[PDB]
Amino acid sequence: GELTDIQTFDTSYKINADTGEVTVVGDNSATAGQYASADGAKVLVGSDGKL
Amino acid sequence: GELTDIQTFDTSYKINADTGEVTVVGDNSATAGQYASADGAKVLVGSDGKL
Repeated sequence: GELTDIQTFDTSYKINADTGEVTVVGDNSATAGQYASADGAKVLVGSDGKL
Repeated sequence: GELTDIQTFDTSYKINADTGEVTVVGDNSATAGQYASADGAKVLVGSDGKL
């Protein structure tokens, strides 16, 4: 019954197995950047949130 | 009028020109905490650029 080519996100369905977003951590500061299409947007951990 | 043979320690006159100070880069803090003997002195950059 498992859809091989169809996955479900935390919200709905999509054909992506994993988002796999990449976050780069600044060495000189505790700030962690966003290494993706957002391209450096600051990442923060929310209440009961992964990132 | 300077001497290369005999140097002076931060608080004393030591012949050993190099001390090999050991600092640890505090992960998630981005602060080079001291490691050698001060053990967490929280090194700051001096006015001449040295640690």
